[PDB]
Amino acid sequence: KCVNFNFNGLTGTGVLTKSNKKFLPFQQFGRDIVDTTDAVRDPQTLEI
Amino acid sequence: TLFIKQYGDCLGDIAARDLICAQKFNGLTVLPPLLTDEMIAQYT
Ligand SMILES: *[C@@H]1O[C@H](CO)[C@@H](O)[C@H](O)[C@H]1NC(C)=O
Repeated sequence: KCVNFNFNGLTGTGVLTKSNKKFLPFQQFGRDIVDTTDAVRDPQTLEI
Repeated sequence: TLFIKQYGDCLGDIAARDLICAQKFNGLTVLPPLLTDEMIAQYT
């Protein structure tokens, strides 16, 4: 659902979906090829 | 080897994000040509 998220201070707007991407444990939020935030990690449930 | 087709859906980002999808999400769209390749082949 298109929502105005705010993940640990990172603001934006978009639909959030379950991700097949597997973050390494040290990583926090992903980035696209054009250097835009593509994936994030939930600060509460540690979901990607 | 080639721009729009029906790219309105980005396949749910199931495999990274292609350059076309990244371009589309910031105002950069590609209009399709008026004459499809079938019509060009018919003219030829
Ligand atoms: C945050 O707290 C919730 C319960 O409120 C818990 O389920 C979750 O695992 C916690 N996250 C941590 C400890 O990273």
